[PDB]
Amino acid sequence: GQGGKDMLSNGIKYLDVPYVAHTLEADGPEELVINCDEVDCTTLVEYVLAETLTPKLISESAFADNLQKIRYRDGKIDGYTSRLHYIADWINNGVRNGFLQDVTGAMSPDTERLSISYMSSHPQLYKQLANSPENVAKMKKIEQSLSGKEVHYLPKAKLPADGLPWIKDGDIIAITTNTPGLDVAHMGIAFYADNKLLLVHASSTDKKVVVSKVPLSQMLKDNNKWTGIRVLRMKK
Repeated sequence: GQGGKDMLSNGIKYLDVPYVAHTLEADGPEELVINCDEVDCTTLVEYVLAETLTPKLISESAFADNLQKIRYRDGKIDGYTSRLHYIADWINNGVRNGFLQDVTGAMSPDTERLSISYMSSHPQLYKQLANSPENVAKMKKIEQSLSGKEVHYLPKAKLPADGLPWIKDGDIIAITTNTPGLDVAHMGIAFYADNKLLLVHASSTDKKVVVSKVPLSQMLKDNNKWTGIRVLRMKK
């Protein structure tokens, strides 16, 4: 319906926006950072969802408030570890706070048992963990809470090029991975063109936001660490 149309159209506004990693890592205290001109795979989705959730008459204050709700655990900014780094946690936040529906949760009987530990296992890869034993301990606790839970997903072999009727334009796609200790590796926005299910996403290879040149199914097939998808939908 209209919400999916609006998610998609707001995503399309970002075509050609450059890909830049680490845009949220300002030094100093964790605070809301808005950089809509340079995005990564996750920040793209966050800005699109924030805008689409904000009633169009957008209001900067309203946009900011929605972004904060999306990006931080229960919208409460409280250090680096309050940012929802793991997508399973990001999803849980949106479901709990009423602005996401877990579509694969309803529509796919396949499940996986979360095993999340990557960040605390590899703190050298993250500035706010590398020298904060306190943040590492809070990430461990977060990881322990997340792990052991079953979530539904769609295995990649079960996704056709032309999609599935229960995946709709504007849905948020979280690409599941077999990387040890990590649940999700990439994200984007579902877009049907000429009966192919494509992905609008921030591509690090193309260095910008693109419409995928191959269907989402082929994107998954091509990548040996990508296992499938979770499908989430804005609830407004």
